[PDB]
Amino acid sequence: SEAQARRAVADIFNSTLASSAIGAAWELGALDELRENGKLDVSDFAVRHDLHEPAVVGMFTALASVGIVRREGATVVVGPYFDEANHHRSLFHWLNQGSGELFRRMPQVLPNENRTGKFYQRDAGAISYACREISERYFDPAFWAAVDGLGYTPTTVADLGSGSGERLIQIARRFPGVRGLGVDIADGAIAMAEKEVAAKGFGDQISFVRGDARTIDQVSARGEFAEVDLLTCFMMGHDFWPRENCVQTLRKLRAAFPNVRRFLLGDATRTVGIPDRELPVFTLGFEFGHDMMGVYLPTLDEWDGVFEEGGWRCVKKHAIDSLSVSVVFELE
Amino acid sequence: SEAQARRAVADIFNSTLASSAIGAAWELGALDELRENGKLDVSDFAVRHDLHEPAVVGMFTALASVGIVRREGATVVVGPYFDEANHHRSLFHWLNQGSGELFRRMPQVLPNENRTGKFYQRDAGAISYACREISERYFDPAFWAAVDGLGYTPTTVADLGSGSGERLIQIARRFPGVRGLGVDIADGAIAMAEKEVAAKGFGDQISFVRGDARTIDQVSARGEFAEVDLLTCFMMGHDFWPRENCVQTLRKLRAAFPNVRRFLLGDATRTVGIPDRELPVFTLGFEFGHDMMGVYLPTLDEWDGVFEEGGWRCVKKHAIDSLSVSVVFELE
Ligand SMILES: O=C(O)C(=O)Cc1ccc(O)cc1
Ligand SMILES: O=C(O)C(=O)Cc1ccc(O)cc1
Ligand SMILES: O=C(O)[C@H](O)Cc1ccc(O)cc1
Ligand SMILES: O=C(O)[C@H](O)Cc1ccc(O)cc1
Ligand SMILES: [Ca+2]
Ligand SMILES: [Ca+2]
Ligand SMILES: [Ca+2]
Ligand SMILES: [Ca+2]
Ligand SMILES: [Ca+2]
Ligand SMILES: [Ca+2]
Ligand SMILES: [Ca+2]
Ligand SMILES: [Ca+2]
Ligand SMILES: [Ca+2]
Ligand SMILES: [Fe+3]
Ligand SMILES: [Fe+3]
Repeated sequence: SEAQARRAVADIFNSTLASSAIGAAWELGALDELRENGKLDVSDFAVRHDLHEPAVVGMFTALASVGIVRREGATVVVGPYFDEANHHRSLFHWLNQGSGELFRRMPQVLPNENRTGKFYQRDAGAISYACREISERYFDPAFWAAVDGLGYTPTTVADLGSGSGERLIQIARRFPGVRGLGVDIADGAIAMAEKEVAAKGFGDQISFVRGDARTIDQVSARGEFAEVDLLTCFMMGHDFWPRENCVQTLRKLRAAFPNVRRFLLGDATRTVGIPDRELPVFTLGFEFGHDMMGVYLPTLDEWDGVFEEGGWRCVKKHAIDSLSVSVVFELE
Repeated sequence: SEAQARRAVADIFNSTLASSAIGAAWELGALDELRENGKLDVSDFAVRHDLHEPAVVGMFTALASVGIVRREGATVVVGPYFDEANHHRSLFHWLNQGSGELFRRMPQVLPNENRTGKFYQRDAGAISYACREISERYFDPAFWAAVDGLGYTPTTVADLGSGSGERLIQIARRFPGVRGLGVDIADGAIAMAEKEVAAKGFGDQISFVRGDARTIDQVSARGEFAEVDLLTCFMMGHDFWPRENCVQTLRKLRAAFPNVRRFLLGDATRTVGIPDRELPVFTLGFEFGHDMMGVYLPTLDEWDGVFEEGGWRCVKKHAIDSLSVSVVFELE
């Protein structure tokens, strides 16, 4: 009936603002406060954080509009969907705060004659803020299970796409005096990681180099690569694709890190045959987004069928619970 | 249950993409082809509009993910929620294509520390694009009803926030002997109005001037102002507020258009006391967006209470269906 349609459309409209508020509420500290305390006071929160209170009221209202919170007086309370939304909060951030400009510009991005040069913008800073927690909450457990079953003690580890440095820091903690090499394409990340490494006492163990897995052989730290016996690479596998570029990069990595014994490669992958009305969280946004950026996403099976050609043998594999279909390969 | 919360949060995620896809689908022709024919061929559609098909498949998938269309092989077919979504497409467009940058930047915008200068940004062309259908779809019935019941035939009409100039062209169509007079703030919104009026052939009838109602005493082509016997102002009244400013701006219009007989004033207002889970479409976005923008938004009762002090007398009032709580006042 028409009343059902009004309601469902209104919900779509309001989910939009709830969606954008989920990641905002996270960044601003609201969700955390709500998880500990079950309850908060809007004004008191606004004063403490020094936020424009009429906008704060809207934020929670947006969240309340779809049952993530409940409002009673000037009090906001966790609602029936608080845990699900909060569990997945960094995905909403990725979607909105990170990638909001891409989806906004849909009528501009879809036309073929616009799809040349740099044809879309995203907030690089926002993306790395969400990708941090995305790595931690979704990929880490499997990353550690892979490390748990290496069958040897690494002496030198390289991490492709090292971001903030935290993965190499945790590795140094696991294996006290291991050396670390982080490869990152971004100068901001490098400086940040050098600072954070230094901050935690590892300046002497962990160093960073500017670069891309895809041109890893042109990198001037190349002579340090012979020492590396563990290789890691999370959340950028798909950017090695198309398939023939992937084969090339994998071979380049094989040759440049000849003494690597295990290479842990983690990423999300493209799903097949999920029906339109049962699509889980993230999946459509991840997939639709990369199609909008004209970036191909392999499936699990496509990864499976590229390793040997790329010069690697896959010896273990771990599914992620649950971020579309995501996986950690162990290669050798 | 845990399964229900999973499904709900996924729908909130997917509704974000669907929401954005509604305004995109409209701008790109898909909603119109769908409403005409009930179905379309995604490949043909992609070909006809020269669009990147995989991203087009993404848009229709977003829209299907929440019941707006159904995908059937290569065909997209209207869904149960289509009539309602299509009806409000310009509201979704406003939220996303128009105002997406505001809501995206929620964590940068809410902190008082960053609320100086030009601290948010929206897509002015996208906004005016939607606002043309908002006007025509939600305000026109009332607007023409008001005009049908004036008790006089206007000789010269002044439209504040003339936008495209389309309001004035219709007036001209209706009253061939009439003198149009657009007053917009944008020197280049004038331009595409002037050349467009001209291009359709109303150039001796409708002329245009830069100006802002709020500072209407300071305008530089007042030649025609004493001749204006009908004044219109749509979708911008709330910009006159807070109250004292509104009193002043109303007085200033009174003194500047001293032979105006009726002043038609149309706007959306702030609702009161609607339960968080029964919010209808648009309301939260209008209200939350303006709070985020630092823009005062009056209730129906606040408007009611201000006109006499503003030097006007409210003789008629029209409810709109249903753009939240929207109204058209007739003042003399
Ligand atoms: O932003 C992009 O292009 C990404 O691909 C980020 C990404 C990669 C893998 C994930 O599991 C989640 C996010
Ligand atoms: O974008 C804004 O600030 C608006 O105020 C637009 C607007 C104003 C009134 C309406 O009834 C619908 C949209
Ligand atoms: O083909 C695959 O399944 C993966 O690429 C990695 C893999 C392959 C074979 C195994 O026995 C375990 C893991
Ligand atoms: O006070 C109001 O409701 C409005 O200002 C307009 C109005 C006021 C009195 C009337 O008799 C009819 C309309
Ligand atoms: Ca409290
Ligand atoms: Ca509950
Ligand atoms: Ca951006
Ligand atoms: Ca396989
Ligand atoms: Ca067809
Ligand atoms: Ca913008
Ligand atoms: Ca006439
Ligand atoms: Ca006052
Ligand atoms: Ca409704
Ligand atoms: Fe990517
Ligand atoms: Fe406004």
